Amino acid sequence: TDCEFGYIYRLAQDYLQCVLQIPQPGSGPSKTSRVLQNVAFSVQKEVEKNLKSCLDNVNVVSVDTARTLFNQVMEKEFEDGIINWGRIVTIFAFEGILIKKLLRQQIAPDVDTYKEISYFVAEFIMNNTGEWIRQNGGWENGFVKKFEPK
Amino acid sequence: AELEVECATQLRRFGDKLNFRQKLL
Repeated sequence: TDCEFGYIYRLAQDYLQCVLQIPQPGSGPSKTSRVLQNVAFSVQKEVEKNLKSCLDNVNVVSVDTARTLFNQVMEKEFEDGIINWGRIVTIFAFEGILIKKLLRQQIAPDVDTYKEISYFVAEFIMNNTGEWIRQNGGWENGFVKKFEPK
Repeated sequence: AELEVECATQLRRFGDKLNFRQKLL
């Protein structure tokens, strides 16, 4: 009921809906999601401006380019074998950056794309950090405890 | 490429800065 693909997919999907400013009822986002949307967006804003020039030099023209780019970037970022909550937060930030570029550059505009982004984001998080996340208290006893308002 | 490296390296540094920054046990 946490640490599972479904839960992580819902987190990744919530963050994209927030970035894109589309409403998703279902009785509202979890406390975890609310805390994450806040801190991830804070990182996205800073990373966007610092990485501005570099990003102008890539055209995210499709979901496949987004996936490949995401995988290549995430692989280099985590190649040192280190994992922590700060780093996991940046995965969402970069997810947000990607969807924005895709909204502006996607050749065949698809209104479900953010569902497929959320998918491979959760896929990467699952396969590469799932065990670490578990051993560190999961989302509600790890991430939330660390990042919630004091 | 240097763009995926430039991206990954910057995300990593931000990630680590945000991490040690948060709680400070």
